[PDB]
Amino acid sequence: RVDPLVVLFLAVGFIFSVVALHVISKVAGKLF
Amino acid sequence: TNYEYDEASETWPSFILTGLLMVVGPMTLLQIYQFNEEVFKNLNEEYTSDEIKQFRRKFNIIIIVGWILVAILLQRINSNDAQSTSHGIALPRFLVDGSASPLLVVCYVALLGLILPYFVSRWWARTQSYTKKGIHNVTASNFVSNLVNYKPSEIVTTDLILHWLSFAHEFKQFFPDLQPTDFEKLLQDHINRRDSGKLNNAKFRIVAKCHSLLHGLLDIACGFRNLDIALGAINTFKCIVQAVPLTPNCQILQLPNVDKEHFITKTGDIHTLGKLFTLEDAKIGEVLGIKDQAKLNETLRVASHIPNLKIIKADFLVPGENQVTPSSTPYISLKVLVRSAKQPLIPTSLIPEENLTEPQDFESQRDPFAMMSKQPLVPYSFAPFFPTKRRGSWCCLVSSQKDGKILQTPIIIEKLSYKNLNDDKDFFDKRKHEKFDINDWEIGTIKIPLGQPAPETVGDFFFRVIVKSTDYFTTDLDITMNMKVRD
Amino acid sequence: FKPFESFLPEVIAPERKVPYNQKLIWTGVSLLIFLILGQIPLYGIVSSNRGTLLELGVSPIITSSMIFQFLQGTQLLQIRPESKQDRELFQIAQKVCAIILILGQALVVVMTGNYGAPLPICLLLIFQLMFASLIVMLLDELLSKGYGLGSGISLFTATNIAEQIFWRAFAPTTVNSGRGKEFEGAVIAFFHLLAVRKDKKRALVEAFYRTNLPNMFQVLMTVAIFLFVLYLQGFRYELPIRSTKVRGQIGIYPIKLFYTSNTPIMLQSALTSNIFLISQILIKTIVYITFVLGSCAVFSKTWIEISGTSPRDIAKQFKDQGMVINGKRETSIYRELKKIIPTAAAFGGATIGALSVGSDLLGTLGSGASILMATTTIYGYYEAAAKEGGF
Amino acid sequence: TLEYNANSKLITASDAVVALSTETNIDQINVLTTSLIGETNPNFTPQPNEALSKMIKGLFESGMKNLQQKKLNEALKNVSLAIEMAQRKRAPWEAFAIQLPELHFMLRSKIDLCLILGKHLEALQDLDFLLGTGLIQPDVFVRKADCLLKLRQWEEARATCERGLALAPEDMKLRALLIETARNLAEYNG
Amino acid sequence: VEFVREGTQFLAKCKKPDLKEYTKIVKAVGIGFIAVGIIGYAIKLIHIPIRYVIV
Amino acid sequence: NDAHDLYFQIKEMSENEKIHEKVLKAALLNRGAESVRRSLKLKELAPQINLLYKNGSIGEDYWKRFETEVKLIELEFKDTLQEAERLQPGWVQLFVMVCKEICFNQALSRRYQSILKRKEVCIKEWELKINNDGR
Repeated sequence: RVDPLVVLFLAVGFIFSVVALHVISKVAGKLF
Repeated sequence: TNYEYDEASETWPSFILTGLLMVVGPMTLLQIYQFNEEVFKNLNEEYTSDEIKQFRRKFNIIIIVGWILVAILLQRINSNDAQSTSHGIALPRFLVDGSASPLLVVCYVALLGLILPYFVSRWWARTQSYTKKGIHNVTASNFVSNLVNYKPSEIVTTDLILHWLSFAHEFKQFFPDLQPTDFEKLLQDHINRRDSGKLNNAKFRIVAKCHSLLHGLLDIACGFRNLDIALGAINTFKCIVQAVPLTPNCQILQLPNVDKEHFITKTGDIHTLGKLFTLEDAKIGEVLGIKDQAKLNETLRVASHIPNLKIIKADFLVPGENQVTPSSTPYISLKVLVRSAKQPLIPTSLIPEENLTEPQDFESQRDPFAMMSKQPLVPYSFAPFFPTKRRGSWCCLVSSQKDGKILQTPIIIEKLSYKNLNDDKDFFDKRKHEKFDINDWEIGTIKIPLGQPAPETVGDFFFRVIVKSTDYFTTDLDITMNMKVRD
Repeated sequence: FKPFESFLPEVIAPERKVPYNQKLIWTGVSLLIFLILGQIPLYGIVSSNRGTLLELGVSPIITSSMIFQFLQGTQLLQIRPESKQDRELFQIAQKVCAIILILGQALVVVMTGNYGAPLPICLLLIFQLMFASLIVMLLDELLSKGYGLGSGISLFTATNIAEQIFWRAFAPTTVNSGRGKEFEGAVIAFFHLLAVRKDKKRALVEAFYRTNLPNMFQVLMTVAIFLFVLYLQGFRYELPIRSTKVRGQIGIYPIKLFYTSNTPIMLQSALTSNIFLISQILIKTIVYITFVLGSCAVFSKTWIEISGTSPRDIAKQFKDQGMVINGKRETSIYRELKKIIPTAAAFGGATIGALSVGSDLLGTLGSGASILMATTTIYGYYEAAAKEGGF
Repeated sequence: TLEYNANSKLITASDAVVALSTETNIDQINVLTTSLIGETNPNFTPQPNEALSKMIKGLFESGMKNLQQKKLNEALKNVSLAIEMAQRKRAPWEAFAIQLPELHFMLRSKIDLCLILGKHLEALQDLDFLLGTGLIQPDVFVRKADCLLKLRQWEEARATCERGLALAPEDMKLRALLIETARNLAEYNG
Repeated sequence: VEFVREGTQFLAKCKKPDLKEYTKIVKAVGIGFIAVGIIGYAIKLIHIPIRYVIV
Repeated sequence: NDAHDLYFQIKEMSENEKIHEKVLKAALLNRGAESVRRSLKLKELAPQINLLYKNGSIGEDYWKRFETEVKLIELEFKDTLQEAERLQPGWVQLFVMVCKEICFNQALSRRYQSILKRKEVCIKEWELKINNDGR
């Protein structure tokens, strides 16, 4: 029932969280 | 990190060089690549307004840039002099790990994660907001309601329809300042050619969009089966075009220059371009009251070049076969002519009819409308008081007599030919057969489908079909016909 | 359970006819999601679509689809082509079995890959892969639901192969040995040599005769065969049909050369794969060329009707549609079709075989199979656009 | 809003800018309450007063006698009073079997008598109204076309005589009207 | 001996496209194809260093 | 386009100001009549509007509004029935009969009055200048 806009929004939110967590763990290892 | 990133700075630039030279190439080659007879494009400035000019006009090098970059980088790399495997990339390492690396990464993530979603969301919202014909959903809604709750008790009037067109929500977007309560009066003062307040620019944009607005409403009211409504819409469209209120003599008020009140008082019987041409050249201008050779010539020319129609062999067809049959899909055919109240009453006999009846080239015999779509468009109109330069336009629409209600989408036709009007053939007058090009008169073919198919029963069922000329109070055409199911 | 209860995330249907522009834009964004997901590293990896966030790719939906295709070619579940609940349960089972695959092969890869639990972070990663595949699934749901163009999976395949071509042709990867740096981007090294060295004619013809990696000659042959096969598209044997039930209804039935749509190459490839691989695990030029000739001949003349479009098949279908041949005899259809169908079929097969072997001989930058697959995909897209009216 | 009469027990709202549905419902509930008090019976019946109907019919016979005097104006007056008093004095649930039959009885006598009396604009209006009601009949179309041409306008007459022609081209009166409008439009142009 | 001759006598009756139509079809399809291709190409390219740095 | 609010007005007025029970009876007839009339018109229009929707000049939003409007007028008509039966025991049976009866009569009277506006418009545009005598 989800609208396509909502599809995109949730997908990009997911991948954004993913890459943020990647680089922020890179930081949590290097500078933290 | 199985990859190198060429901090040596003598590897990449050739990359971006070619990766963009192949982009610029096609632009270069594509740039270095380097039917009808219009009448009024040269003229209409004779009767425009300066403010209209101002408004209509007030509302390829990156190739060379890239080529300069080509030169720069070529000279640069040339000035530069210069088991074993390697995973070499182009970009200089400093972009990889340098202090600009957080910059690059946050730039990229901003770019996708926001530029994209925001942009596509805005785009999709603004698209989905419209309809499939350029009209905005709220306006559509309002017209549909306005019509359905409209008790047909009242009778349409140009004032009523304009009152409906007060609620252009797209207008209200672009002019958040004022009220449709005013927009009505603005329209009215406009349609009377009289000046508005400070809002000349406003009313200009108004009529500009009013064109498409009116087309949309014509559509939906028609699909809603109120002929009177549709016919009124078309009348009012001619009205907005020629900036005149609907009047039973406006057939002559669509002229460029008329003594309005004087001529009204002096003569009122004359409502036909024919009656105009009927009298004498000196005499017609005498009646008009302009007394100028130039103005009279302009008016005679323009009135000579406003179209008119006349039925010739209006009937039905069915592709492949030749006989109407129960539960079939016919289509209207009528190969008509264009006149200007100067070449009347040409006998149907006086065409061999060989040049008229359709050929049978099979695929064409299956795909109609190709032969007509071959023809050119319609030239520009003349409307002084409309802002832009606009082609003509024809509307054809259908009417069953069992109810009088329209029975399909109304059909626009704007592929035509007016060459039967040029002064080259002016020799034929109203004041018979002497050196005439019998086979230079085109025969404007009109072929109009019928959405709802034929009936299942058998009989001589009757229709009425009408072609109304937009932009012109000229001799529009209104006919009946019928169809005999045979089986 | 032939019916079931709907506690799944389903996609909204296209409320109305959606126009060309928006359809295309949807394809654009959907492909973009596909690509970005295809080029993103994961979280749990320390060692060397390979190894990507979508290493598995679209295998779950691929299976579910072809699984049900085979099972209904056997006609196991006795599907009734009358209701809407039929297709409903159809796709329902598709997605549910898909989900089970997701979970299963997920925990599989967890154990198999030498990652090692050291421990809940592995659960987090398995969640990530699950959700990625689920995204791709519902994405193709919207695409082939009507907003897209149809078979977003064939679309994706067309991408991967075309993308692969351009990457091999233009990519900025270089190795160095003996003669300095050499980029594997064909045009890259081409213009590089063009710039840095003298003896202009010698350098041109020498990179031309690049005995080792893709040539200017190579890419030129690629674009050549490309526009040529595209030209071969079209070539449609029309035929005039005339309705009999609803009179006046005329039409043209076209018979495109690739009536089978490249399936012969899939089949011959499958067979050679079964043969040579298992053989070596557990001039002949004329031989192999005439072999591909015969293989496409037979695979056409069978796939024709094991698909379900035979002369007799299409003839009974025409009786269902009440459609005579215009200009000829009523029951003469079946004879004329028996004439036309298998001829054009085997000929399309021979042609595609010739194209494939010419590709492999010229060593052009990509698999002829992939080439024709993508070209037919986007060509069908065009044909939709045209038969309807496109901007 | 209301500033109403409780003496005669008649409702009314304010006297200012007012929308249509307002006055509609006002007059409706008014005549409904007058109906209830003229009934004085909680159980009504969709049957009307045959006595009142017979008084109306006697008024109509008096109008026919007034025509018998070869006096047309007073006849028009009497039968117009008949129209009005019948439009008023019958409930919105009386005999459907007589309402529109007698309606068209009246209206046809009206249109013919007024046509011969001379006035024709109101005649045209009666014809447009009855057409809306849906009494497509050759005689109806004869009257409408006569009236339209007598009012000197051509396109709409062509259209309406066409719509009439879609049912019975076999007569000759309408075809004569068609030759009339044909020469008339030919002269209009020329 | 017979198959190819008869089948080509057939094939000459399949109304291939012609110059203008071919230009149309290329201008549409090949352009769409180059489009999708370059999309994937550039995106994977620019993702290379992203892949490096995100880690 | 509503008067249901007007009947709420009259009922909450009758709550304290007592004109006559028959006045509220009559207004109840009026509201029920408009209810059944809008029901009839929407019912007959359903295919035409659905067709306009399919052809797609309307969007989606108005279609949503129309389906909900149908649901509303349905349930509100049922509520009119329940309120009528609460009011009186035997005024639902012949009630909807005379409801459609009054419906047709009021449409008749509406159009019968419309002739005034009609002739005003016609004389205004055509400037015929009718005489007190036949002209």
